[PDB]
Amino acid sequence: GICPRFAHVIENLLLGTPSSYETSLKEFEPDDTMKDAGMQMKKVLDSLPQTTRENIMKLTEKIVKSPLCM
Amino acid sequence: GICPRFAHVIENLLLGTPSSYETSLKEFEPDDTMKDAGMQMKKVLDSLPQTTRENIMKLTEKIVKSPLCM
Repeated sequence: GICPRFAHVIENLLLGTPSSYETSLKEFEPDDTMKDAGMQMKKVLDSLPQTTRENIMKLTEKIVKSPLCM
Repeated sequence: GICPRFAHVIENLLLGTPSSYETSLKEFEPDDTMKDAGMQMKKVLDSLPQTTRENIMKLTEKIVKSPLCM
């Protein structure tokens, strides 16, 4: 379906704090550039309403649990 | 590593047009709400510089190809 650590990453991206996202990322030993790019992503996603991020999470689960991703 | 269709989705999200992202999504038969949420995501990611999106893509590949996602 989906790499468990990756899912954690996405969960923290959409619904968690920059803090927890940050910890999540460090597992993968990103370089400073990739880490910076990822925080730029977080900052902008955080502009979206809560409801919107919940629906993106729900959307993400529907993709990863599709017959198409089996 | 990663569901091939999902990866396509992400690729189109970060580096493609709203158009191609849109086609990509439809595979998964998203409802109108999930589709709307996903387009709201696209619109905001599109605010980020090209370079930034390239690095997020590179970051994404590093995650999916980690020993941790084996």
